[PDB]
Amino acid sequence: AVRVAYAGLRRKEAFKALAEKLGFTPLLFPVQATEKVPVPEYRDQVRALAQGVDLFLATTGVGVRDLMEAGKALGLDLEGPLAKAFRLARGAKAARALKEAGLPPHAVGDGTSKSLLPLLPQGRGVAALQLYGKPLPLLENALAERGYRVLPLMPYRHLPDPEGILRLEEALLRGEVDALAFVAAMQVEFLFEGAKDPKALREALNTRVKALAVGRVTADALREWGVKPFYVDETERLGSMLQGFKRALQKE
Repeated sequence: AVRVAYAGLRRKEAFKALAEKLGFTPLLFPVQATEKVPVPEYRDQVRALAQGVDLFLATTGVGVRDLMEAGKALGLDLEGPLAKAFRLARGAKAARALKEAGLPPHAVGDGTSKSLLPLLPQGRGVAALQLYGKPLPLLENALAERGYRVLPLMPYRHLPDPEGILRLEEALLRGEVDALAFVAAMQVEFLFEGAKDPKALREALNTRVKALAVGRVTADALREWGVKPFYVDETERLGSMLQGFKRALQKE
């Protein structure tokens, strides 16, 4: 049976069930560690937001939801100041969470920091930036250039799982795995940044292990590291990505 590894974390259980039903041997090799940040750890930043900001930049849907809950837990009104700020969403997920919160974004990117550059206004003051654990220097440096002071708001953190990355690297180089699926660009970055031998990892994912990407942003992450994904899903259901891959595999 074709061996398909999964680099995701939150849906590993559904991946396994689906892969098994489709005749694949599933292997779960998460590359990230994620945790909710305790509200008091960043109460200082929420309180600043509550003082009012000129711009609010959301990167994820979960981030927007966690932030509004942090406001309720601290007894702070965030809806008022957020309503007056110019609001930007990096992608569709952050945009929908803002819309659900009754604070629809004024502009939305395509899921990447680069798409937000032409949407960042020249202005002045304070720009609250909702993050999720990984640095976003292109965006953070752009906001400074546009003249804003950045107010970081990190409701939860996604971090690499160093041991998990080294275990997945070993598996890939062992010739154990036929394909590896990534569901987020950060998982591609986590693997390549954490690999002991990234060059040998690129060769592996280009010559013997087929890289599968769920979403164009995850696909472009692989391309940025010199790997052309074998299959790129654009629906975001795993059952669809797996079958799409099944078909493409045979079509060789």
